[PDB]
Amino acid sequence: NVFQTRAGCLIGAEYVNNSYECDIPIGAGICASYQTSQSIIAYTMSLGAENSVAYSNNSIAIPTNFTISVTTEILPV
Amino acid sequence: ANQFNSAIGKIQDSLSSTASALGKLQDVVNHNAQALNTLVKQLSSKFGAISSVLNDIFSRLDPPEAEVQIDRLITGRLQSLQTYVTQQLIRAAEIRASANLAATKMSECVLGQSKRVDFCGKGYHLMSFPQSAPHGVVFLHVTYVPAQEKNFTTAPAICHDGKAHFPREGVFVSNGTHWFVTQRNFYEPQIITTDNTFVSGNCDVVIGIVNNTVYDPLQPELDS
Amino acid sequence: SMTKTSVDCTMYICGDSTECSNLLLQYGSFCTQLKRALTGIAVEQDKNTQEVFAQVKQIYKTPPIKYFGGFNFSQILPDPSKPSKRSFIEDLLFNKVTKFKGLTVLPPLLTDEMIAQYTSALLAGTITSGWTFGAGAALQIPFAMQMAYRFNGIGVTQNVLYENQKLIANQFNSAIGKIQDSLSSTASALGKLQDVVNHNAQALNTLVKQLSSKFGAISSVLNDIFSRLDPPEAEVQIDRLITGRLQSLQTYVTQQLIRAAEIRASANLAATKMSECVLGQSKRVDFCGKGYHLMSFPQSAPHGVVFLHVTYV
Repeated sequence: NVFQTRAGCLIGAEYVNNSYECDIPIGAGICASYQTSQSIIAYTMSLGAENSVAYSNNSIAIPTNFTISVTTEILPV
Repeated sequence: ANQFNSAIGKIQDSLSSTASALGKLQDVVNHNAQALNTLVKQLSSKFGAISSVLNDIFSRLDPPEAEVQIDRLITGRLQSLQTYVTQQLIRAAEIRASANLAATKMSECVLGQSKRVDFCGKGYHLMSFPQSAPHGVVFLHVTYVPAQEKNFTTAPAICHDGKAHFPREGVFVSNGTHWFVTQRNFYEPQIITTDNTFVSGNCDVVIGIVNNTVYDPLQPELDS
Repeated sequence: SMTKTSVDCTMYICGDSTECSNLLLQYGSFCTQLKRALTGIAVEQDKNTQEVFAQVKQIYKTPPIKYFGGFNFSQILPDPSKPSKRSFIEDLLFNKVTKFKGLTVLPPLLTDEMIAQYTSALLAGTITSGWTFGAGAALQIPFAMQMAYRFNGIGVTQNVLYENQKLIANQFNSAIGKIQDSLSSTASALGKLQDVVNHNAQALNTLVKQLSSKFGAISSVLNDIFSRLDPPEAEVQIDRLITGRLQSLQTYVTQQLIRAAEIRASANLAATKMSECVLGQSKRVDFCGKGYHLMSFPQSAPHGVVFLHVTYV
């Protein structure tokens, strides 16, 4: 019901060991989210998925396929 | 034509549902909505005077007693304008810094091909489609993204007659039996020819050189 | 990024007396919007760390067997033996950059340990995966085939790389050792980041020294006005002290908005050079460094970023 952060004392949240993309930031690595009998949890932020690529001298990787995607950027004028 | 025509319809289904993608243009309006409601709420503040109404000062008091209290109310309304107009000079400097960023992407990305990474959109740039927006502009970036991956066996050079054969444009790949010449973006296996290879140096000074036979097209054309 | 601050209206303007808190209801919304203007700085300071330091959402790691091109890359790679993950250069970068009156310091969101895991992920994508890590999924390109196609953008063929490859390791490892000796001896190269500490320190030392000044009033103490002077004469002398401290507060919020605009254009220059020089190859002159461009190495820095450019002279 209470947790100590580096920013200060946080009361009313539950510390979990799961790490994923959060919504409401707090600070010093601690971030808050509301998910499901429902409460507000606080945890340490995720950097994305783990990928370790292979390395050797003799192995190259050539892509055989392509996918054309459309992205949208909005700049005010 | 199957991949591109489905990709434009995913933009139309996203903008009809999610309204927060256009919320950068909604922060242009909502900062101006708090700015025009700033000066309305300053008129109800008393500014140290007894009443904020100027008809309740000069007609309720002596003319030596009014001009102290009127000049407090004018100077409090001058400082409310000095917070407003200084805020409008700072927030329009972020608009004109983004207007030079928007005019660069209308010049470089839309009118021609640009080689830049994470400027004209993520991946290899093809073309850009501008669309009009209230108080802004909406860009549609057509990009080239590779998908599937396959691991191949490489080597920097091919030793044949004692001279090292370097690739001109392409890479050297192998399926485990024969050595092929493909490209970095795609897999198109080709026959190794003298026009696709470049001859410089010997085979001793190249680290990782392998032995294969470079096919000469002139050698079947001698007797034919 | 800069130092995120927050100013309390109650403790700074008033001397903890009951007369000063009752007179702020007539003044109203003066310090309400100035706290909202410093809140909108502190949102945009966290957005500068998201655009610059993390270009991609995918984390790449170093393989445990290290032989890369006959080169020593161990100065830019982090140390697994230490509990804090830092490289050999970033140990020198962190150490050269150097009471509560109602002013507090907001802590940053992204910690400096998580900045170095954005640093070691994008250095792993540059060495192992080539230039394709930011433009798509990560391929596997060997390191002898990376620099042959990075010479082809500036007009150099593959004859130079494969014959002279033992002579590149005498040139490249001696040039990166002069960068490590120069940053350890002198702190003046990091002095652009030291001014970001120093301009925020002179702004906080401006605001705390305006309490001792009289601002036209007889006494600067609110308890000395109420316990001595008449209450018709107290409302003149207290309201000169409220108005003069709000003019120092109007000076402090406006100068931080100018420094937020100067740090926005430097971070947009920094997020351009992460997207151009680090994640790709540019043909430009004096953008990715002087001369021809080969590759760029980002490093972690307090309140900023340190670029290591590899140039062809």
